[PDB]
Amino acid sequence: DSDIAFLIDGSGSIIPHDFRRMKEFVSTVMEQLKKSKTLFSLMQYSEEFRIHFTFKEFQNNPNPRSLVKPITQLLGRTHTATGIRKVVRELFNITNGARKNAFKILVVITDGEKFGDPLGYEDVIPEADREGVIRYVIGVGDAFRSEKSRQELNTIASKPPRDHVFQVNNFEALKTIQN
Amino acid sequence: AMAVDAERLKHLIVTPSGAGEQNMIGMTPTVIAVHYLDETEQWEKFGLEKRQGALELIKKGYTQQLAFRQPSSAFAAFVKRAPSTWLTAYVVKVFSLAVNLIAIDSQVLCGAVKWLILEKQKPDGVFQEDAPVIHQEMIGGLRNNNEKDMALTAFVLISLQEAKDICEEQVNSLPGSITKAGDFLEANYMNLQRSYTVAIAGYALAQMGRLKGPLLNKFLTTAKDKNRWEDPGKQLYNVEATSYALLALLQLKDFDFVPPVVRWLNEQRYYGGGYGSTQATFMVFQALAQYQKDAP
Ligand code: NI
Ligand code: NI
Repeated sequence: DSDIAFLIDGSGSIIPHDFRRMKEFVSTVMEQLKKSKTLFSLMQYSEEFRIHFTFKEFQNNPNPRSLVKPITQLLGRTHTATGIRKVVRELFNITNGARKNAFKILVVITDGEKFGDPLGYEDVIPEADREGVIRYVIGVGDAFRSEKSRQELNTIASKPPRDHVFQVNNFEALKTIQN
Repeated sequence: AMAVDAERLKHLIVTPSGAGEQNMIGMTPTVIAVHYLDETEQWEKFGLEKRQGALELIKKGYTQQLAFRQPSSAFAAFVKRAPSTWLTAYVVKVFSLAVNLIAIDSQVLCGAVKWLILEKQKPDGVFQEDAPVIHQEMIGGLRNNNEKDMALTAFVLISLQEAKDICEEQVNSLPGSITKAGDFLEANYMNLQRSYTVAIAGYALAQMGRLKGPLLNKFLTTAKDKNRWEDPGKQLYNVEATSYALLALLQLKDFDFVPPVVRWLNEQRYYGGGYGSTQATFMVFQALAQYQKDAP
């Protein structure tokens, strides 16, 4: 009774090591949470956008490590805002596998540094609220180093931000959100 | 990223000797060696006693190069040979980076800049070479390039900008020449086909803040797999071009494109030195040092 979407950062600011962490973190979340009938969808973003599997395509292929294995990095710039808008309008459409009256969960995995994006956060957030989209943010690299980066993670996440923002390396990231 | 181990840069300490061009070839790696080690601060694991042993070598190359300074403050291989537009612009380029290393006489540096502007700049901004250098292997990817006025103008302009602040007072026609050169590049940037010219002219535009819109898209999309600017042959040219792009990316504060570019450069394992390695040696270490200075 929940639709979970993954919006992962694939920009060049994300080192290949941190991308493996992203690629392994998703596998853990999908394996340690099935736990049916939770549906999963994933889209990698940069300056371009690529849907690796929709809610329909995941319902046909149960194996988590199989759908994420061939995923590579885009290496463009970082368009976080546009990625968020694309998720709520496309991935959460019933034509893609989104079920009616099911919880909409967006898991934004970024380093908290949007760049080159024509869209701002103030253009995609008020739209994500009127659609009722639960937003979790998973910071990577030095997302907690700066102040503009940490406030960006809180900006993407809903309120309160203390229940949504987590570090990627945490293996207790799933056992803390289930309860 | 992590700075390059200074132990693999020992061969860059070269004793300068030769003519107006031969001396700069040996002077180049030494100047850019200590410039990199200054920023990365590796004088402790390398020996501070060796710093003066190389710093004075730069002074030696400088004084020996002054003997080939023509009365018009221009530079040629020989005192009787017609002055080269490229060599003069390269002397300005090397000296500008060494002003904080040794005592560089400002009258020499500014005199060469004034000569390039007054006598070697076409009214449309184009810089023209009327007496090419003998050692054609010291000019990097500028050797046998289809393009053209663009490549040479981009090169000279980069030198002028690196000496803009230090020679703005003496040479007043400097900001005007800079703008004129930038006007020609911006007007013909979209028509560029070779990745080398795209990289070097892109950096010249980026230093002005004139690398925007379609010019930027042209620049970024020219990159093979978003990590290097590659032309078919001559690896040394591709290293030089990618270094110019890195400098352009660092100017744009684009830290989405910087890491894969730097990562590629480090996987080439190039440490300079050898026949026809002057530009690549100077570029790959000016860029990586600028990266170290700018990397969070
Ligand atoms: Ni990024
Ligand atoms: Ni670092």
